Amino acid sequence: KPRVLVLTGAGISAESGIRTFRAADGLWEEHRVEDVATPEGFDRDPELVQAFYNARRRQLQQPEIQPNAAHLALAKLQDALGDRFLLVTQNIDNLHERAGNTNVIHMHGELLKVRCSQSGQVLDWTGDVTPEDKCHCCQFPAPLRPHVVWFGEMPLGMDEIYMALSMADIFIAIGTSGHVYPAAGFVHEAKLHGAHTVELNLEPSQVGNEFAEKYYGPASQVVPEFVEKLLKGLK
Amino acid sequence: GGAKRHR
Ligand SMILES: [Zn+2]
Repeated sequence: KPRVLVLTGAGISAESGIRTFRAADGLWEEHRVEDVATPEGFDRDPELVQAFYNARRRQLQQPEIQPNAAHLALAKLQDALGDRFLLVTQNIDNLHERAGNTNVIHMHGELLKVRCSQSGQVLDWTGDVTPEDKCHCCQFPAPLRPHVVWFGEMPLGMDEIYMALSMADIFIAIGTSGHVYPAAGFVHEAKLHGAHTVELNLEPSQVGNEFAEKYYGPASQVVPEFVEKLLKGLK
Repeated sequence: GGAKRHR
């Protein structure tokens, strides 16, 4: 019955063996943000950036990488709330999909998808991206880039997200750093429209002060314990 | 809204 909007960050996929920029270093897989997550870095060294996400994409599909209990808990939450549930993620992994979630809004794109340089059309891509690859949507074909939103680019599905933010009875942010905007500002927006805000995190986010309710610790145990408590709450 | 940004 209550409308629930869930925002997830890199923290929820950390226990599954997927790492992304850390606090102390400010490095992603020992790379600078600016070199692997900007339009400029891609224009400077297309070969390196393409190879970077080639590594990330094939690491994602290793047998050792599995959705953890936090991913699974959110899947059960959708089963219970039906279409009164919306999952928005900053992650480019597919662990929400593997866990059983559907209609997940990837505001920062997906690692298992690529995009045509000029057409903007999106293609499913599981293998490596090579210089020998072009599009089949244009009469004059074009180079392929990862379908990932870089810093300086516009996030995806923003219209649908803000619409859901104003409708949500309960807003839950999971594994978010609070450093990446506009995603970190979502908790604000949710409160103006009267939503109850909850933060579930291993590391308390910088905007954690904001949230009405907080719980901290490993996601695979904090998230299921909150989801299970929310489910029994609605009987 | 705006574009993806840090800080
Ligand atoms: Zn094309």
